[PDB]
Amino acid sequence: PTVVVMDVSLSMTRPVSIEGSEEYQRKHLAAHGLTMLFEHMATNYKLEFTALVVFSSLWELMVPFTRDYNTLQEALSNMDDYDKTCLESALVGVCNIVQQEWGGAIPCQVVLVTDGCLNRFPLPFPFPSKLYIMCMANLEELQSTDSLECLERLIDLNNGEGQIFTIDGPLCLKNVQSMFGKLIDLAYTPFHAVLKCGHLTADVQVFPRPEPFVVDEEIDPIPKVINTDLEIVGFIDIADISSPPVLSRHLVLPIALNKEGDEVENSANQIAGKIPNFCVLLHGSLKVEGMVAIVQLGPEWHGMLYSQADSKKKSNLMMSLFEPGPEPLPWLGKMAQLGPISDAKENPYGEDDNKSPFPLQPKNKRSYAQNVTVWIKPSGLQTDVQKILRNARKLPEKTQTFYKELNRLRKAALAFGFLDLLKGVADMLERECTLLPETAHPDAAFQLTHAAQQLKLASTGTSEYAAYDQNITPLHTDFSGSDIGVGNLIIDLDA
Amino acid sequence: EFMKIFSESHKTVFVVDHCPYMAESCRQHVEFDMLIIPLAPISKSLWTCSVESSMEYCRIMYDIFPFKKLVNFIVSDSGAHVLNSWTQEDQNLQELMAALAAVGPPNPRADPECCSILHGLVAAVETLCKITEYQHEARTLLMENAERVGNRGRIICITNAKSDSHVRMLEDCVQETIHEHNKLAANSDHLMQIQKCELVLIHTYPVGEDSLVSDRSKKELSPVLTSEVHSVRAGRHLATKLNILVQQHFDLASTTITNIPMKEEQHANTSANYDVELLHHKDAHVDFETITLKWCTPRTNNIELHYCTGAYRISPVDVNSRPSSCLTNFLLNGRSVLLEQPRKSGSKVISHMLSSHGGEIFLHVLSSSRSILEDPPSISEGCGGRVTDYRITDFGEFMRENRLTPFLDPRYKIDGSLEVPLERAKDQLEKHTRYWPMIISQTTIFNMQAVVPLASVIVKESLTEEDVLNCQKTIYNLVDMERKNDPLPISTVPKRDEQYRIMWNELETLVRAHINNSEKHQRVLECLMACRSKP
Ligand SMILES: [Mg+2]
Repeated sequence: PTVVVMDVSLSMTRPVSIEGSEEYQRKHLAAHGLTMLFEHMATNYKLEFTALVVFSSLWELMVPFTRDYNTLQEALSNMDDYDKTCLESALVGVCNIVQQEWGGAIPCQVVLVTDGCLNRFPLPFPFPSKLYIMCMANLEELQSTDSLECLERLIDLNNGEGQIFTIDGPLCLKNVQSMFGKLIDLAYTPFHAVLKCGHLTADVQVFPRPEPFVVDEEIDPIPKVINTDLEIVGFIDIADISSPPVLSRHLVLPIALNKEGDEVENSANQIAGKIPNFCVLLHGSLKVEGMVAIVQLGPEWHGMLYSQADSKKKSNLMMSLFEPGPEPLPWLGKMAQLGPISDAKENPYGEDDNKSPFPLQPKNKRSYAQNVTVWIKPSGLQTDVQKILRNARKLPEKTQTFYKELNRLRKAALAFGFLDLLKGVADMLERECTLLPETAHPDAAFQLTHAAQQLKLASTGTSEYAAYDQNITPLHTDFSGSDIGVGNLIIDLDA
Repeated sequence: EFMKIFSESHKTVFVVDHCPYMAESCRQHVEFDMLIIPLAPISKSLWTCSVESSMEYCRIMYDIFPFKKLVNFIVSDSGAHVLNSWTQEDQNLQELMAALAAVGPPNPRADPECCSILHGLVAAVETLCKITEYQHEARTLLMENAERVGNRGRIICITNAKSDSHVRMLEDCVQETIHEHNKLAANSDHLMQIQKCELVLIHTYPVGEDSLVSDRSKKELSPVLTSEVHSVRAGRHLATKLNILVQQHFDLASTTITNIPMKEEQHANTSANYDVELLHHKDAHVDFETITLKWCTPRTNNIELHYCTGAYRISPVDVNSRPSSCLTNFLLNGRSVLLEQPRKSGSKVISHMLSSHGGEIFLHVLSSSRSILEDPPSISEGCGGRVTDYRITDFGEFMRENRLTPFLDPRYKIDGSLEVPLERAKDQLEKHTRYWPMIISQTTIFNMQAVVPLASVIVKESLTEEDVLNCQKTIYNLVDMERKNDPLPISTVPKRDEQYRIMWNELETLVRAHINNSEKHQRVLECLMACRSKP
């Protein structure tokens, strides 16, 4: 986005030429320069949002962020007589305006039009920003009053992000046009690329123009720009890409070019509309198939093309850029090792297209995907205790989990050096054996005391079952013949 | 010199005291018997408290940072024992639990000659000078064009100190040891000097006593060494301290997911709302001391592809608690859950998503703000948008047939030559698009079921003997169709004589596009040329 900050103070009513070379006041060349900017936007950068703020004693937002460059254009003739109400710095207003719409991660350009006449300070802007100052005063005038050094400080406070534009010469219309022309070339020229899928190609614009990325000012300082040949290398199902983190998102839109590289009117998009275009084919298929197209942005840099996923909005073709590098998404693995199905032994996606090779899993399990023992909270000890008891009662049906739970508590107790716990459990177990009901399978008592005895021998530490590897086994007894509140919690998908 | 990921986080050294005094009781009783005469409430050794707190710190770190954040765990009694190394392989909690079990609890009735925490403090300073694998990799890549890779570490020491005087002697011993050993690391090629070290001295003592050690704020002892001192009771206070410390050492924030509706499957009135607290890198809250995000109940008609500006691994605070284990396994079983940032604004704000990927749970940062790409131009108003007959479903099959799949090695042989998987994918797209008309009215053969057996294999780089037969059989059938004068789909989207001439010309165009692939391709064309009708 762009916020135009337009000075409507009295000084701007001064003539551009006391010699009468031209009749304009400063505000008139300012509006002429902005008209040039809005006209360029309206035809070569249509998707850009622009707001218009005016300021003198006070400031006011006159036009909220819009793509309607007519309303922005019409605002220029009516901006001196617009009621300003707000009483902070207009640059404070710019900050509030920008984040209130786009948040604080979106690059905004702030175009300050003025003659220069001379809590958290607003600069540097809290979002990625350029501050472009269009001086409606010439260099000799700015120098003659130290106003030039103030303006130059603003760029310094915005960490040199932005530029002062000045005229060293007569403040006339040709020179102001030349000046806004330089701003246009610097900050509003579309980014043109070629979208390729093998031999299928389309000339496209990538909007907004992606910002040049720097990885690590020490380890890799060269700014990265995406290749202009956007080569599709393969397709991946939306469910496998699984909402990856990306640097930024862009519309990818076809453009009608001429022999001279000329984007070509009330009749030109008519004949362009009847020429089949690979963007439309790709976009439509991507939506219908629910897929993304993986695209190479440069050596070891990839991204994806896809269609709008909310079905209630307009859709068109979009591109997100991944973080540069050889493995941005763990679950896909290294991009360069993604290959064609034809080269695989079996079809990874299944004979009935019901499987997927994705996601890859990490080499080692995280702790929530794997049993871990944590006894800092007394709740966490009790639950491991009640777990061992719940199964101790259900013997011999559950000797497996009984002895799995039991050996877990044994191993953790030896790791932590919590040997008192071993005697304590062993005592609970032998109480259970005592308290057993006379309907119990006879094997329950043999296992409970054998467990309670082996657990106390591990308290001894005296290299018995005290060894970490030495698990407690059930007795091989030859019997030949015939959760309430402490169970798992589940997710209540009602209400 | 610089630190990138080679800050102090890279190398953390634990030094826990294993001297006989550590066997004393923290005196914080534990109730291991919930519901006759309950058993005697037991208590942990100061040693056990220290090993618990340090292992939980290591769990949280290992979840949030499974790579490039390393730990050496050292126990000190009469000597130092380093239970693992810097290698990422040796960064395994389970192997540590085994090592700790093998050193065992301190012997109260032992008199190990010349035992003190100082043995391990030296060992800490020594291993900080051994190169990690990532350090060794960066030196070998940065060449002598740098080899200014930073080497900074942290030493966390849990002990029972005697007095404030005693603690200061330890600082000075570390201070001199870093100074003397750095000289060795200098004239050593296999060792790196310590450019900065942070020392955390944690004095822990049983509940009920008044510590003889007082907290001392961070102090710069050395150009290399900074040092701080905490007094904290053993048990839950020591545990809380290392939880605060893990968040500070690794730039973590806390998020509690609120209002998770849960219940017990074997109950009725069990329906209830629960809260779970997660740790992750602080960057997850940049767009926005715990941040609350409200659970949003999943609608099965949800968006499949979300715009995500970042994804951060999590570790649950209470990993074995019942409500966290519920949230965790829900995610692990494939479900995703959207999170709302509470605002009395009214406009509900979905700021985050929780999703597991191959068993690893990420917190995805979503977009709450208006999109600069909103209201895009209409496809119909742009280039080619007045074209009605795009081969969309045919091209979707193209996509399904060119889905990517991960291969294990960086390369694999094809014709005795090693190829890059993604290169071979890109090459296949080239072959599949040498002849691929985008719209129905521009093709005859791709509207014909009879041509599929040929068109679907002729683009391969070699043909099986079965592939060849099906190619000839397709051609033979087209001769039969022409003889029966079957109508062909060249229609609006003339003379049948012309229909077939056109159809054959297009089939020849397709085949000729591939005769350089293989000699069998060449023979398919000879068959076509011989069986088709020529003007
Ligand atoms: Mg003024």
